[PDB]
Amino acid sequence: QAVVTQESALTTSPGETVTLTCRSSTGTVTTSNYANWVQEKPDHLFTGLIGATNNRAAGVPVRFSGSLIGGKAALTITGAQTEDEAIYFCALWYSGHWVFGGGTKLTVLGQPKSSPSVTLFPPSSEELETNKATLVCTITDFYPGVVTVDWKVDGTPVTQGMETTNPSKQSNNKYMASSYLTLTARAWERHSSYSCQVTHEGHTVEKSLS
Amino acid sequence: EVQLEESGGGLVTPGGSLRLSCAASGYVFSTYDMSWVRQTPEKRLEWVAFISSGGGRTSYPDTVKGRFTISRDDAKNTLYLQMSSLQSEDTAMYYCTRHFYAVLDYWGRGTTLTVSSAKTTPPSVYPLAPGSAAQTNSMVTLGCLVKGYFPEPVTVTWNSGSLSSGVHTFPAVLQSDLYTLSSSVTVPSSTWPSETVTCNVAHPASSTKVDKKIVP
Repeated sequence: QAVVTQESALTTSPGETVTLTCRSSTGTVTTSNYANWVQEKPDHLFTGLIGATNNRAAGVPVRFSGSLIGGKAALTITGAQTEDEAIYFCALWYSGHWVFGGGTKLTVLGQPKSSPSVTLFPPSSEELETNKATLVCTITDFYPGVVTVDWKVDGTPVTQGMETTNPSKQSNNKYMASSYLTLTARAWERHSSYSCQVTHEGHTVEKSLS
Repeated sequence: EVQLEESGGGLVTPGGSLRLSCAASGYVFSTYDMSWVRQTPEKRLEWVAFISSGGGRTSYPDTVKGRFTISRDDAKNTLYLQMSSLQSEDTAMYYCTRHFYAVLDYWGRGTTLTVSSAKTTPPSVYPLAPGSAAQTNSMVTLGCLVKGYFPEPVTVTWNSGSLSSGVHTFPAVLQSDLYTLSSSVTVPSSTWPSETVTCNVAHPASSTKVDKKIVP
């Protein structure tokens, strides 16, 4: 069946107007897809904003509206506010089946952009006894909440053995994330330089160890 | 106010059966169509079942057709999802929602389903020390690597709750059927290593506690 796609992430300022789009692989969204828009707020809290393309539910502020634009369904937030920083999912009706898009992470700047503080840790001697070596790269205090992490071992890009968590919101409303490089203790011993590189808002912060 | 409360999830093994419940209140349950939707650990939403007012039409995505059966008991204001042949791809938070004139407006709080063959396993705890002495400045960051446990959760404290500012405990990752997570704390450089810093890791399902001292 259909593949529904949405922007991954978007940033706006409060008082501004933003539009989120939702496309079907099938060709063109129409009125018979009854496009819905659902909001996801921190702590898995879901609220239906719009259904049947442009019918707003009761209680949803008037700044949310829906429409069809260029063959796509769209959500417009006229005058985005600070509490609008959330994930917005799209859902398209196809003959009795709902198909949801991957969600758009919307950021509404409620504070100054803040760069990740990165720390890279070497595997501990106790773990080396089990013949495994975990490198840990902790990334905190960044805003907005979207980062990109790349690893290098002896200057070569790493393509497997790495796992990074999805950014999670801190108590000061900045985000934090973690990344892991999992080697065998032999491998660790055979390489000499290890790098964790974090890309945030076009700037790269890199931590390394020999 | 409209209220939807799902329940019945927990830990099950692949191949097993389970029935979830969605208890409605505050509106006339029988008038509206309903759906179950789930949210996967990767954070994607998947619609999984639908039933109409009257219960005469039901529909399901192909991934669960033949395994899941949705039903409703209007006398009790409750929506059911009967699940059989569970697979690890069913691991998700399940939510019921009502169709209020084509708007999916109210959603329950959700109920957690974990489909896994893993056995209960305490974590091993490894110290994360700075090591390379060419630090940054006057604050030092330490950590605990909590590896290989199952199932969630684990709770981490520093110096039995004495140390609470600057602690970051990261969401877990699933590596090889077991979870791994980390926690870190930033402390003034005059503190450590002169004074002791320990991470206290509790794993309730195994009734296990590990206290790990962080040494340079």
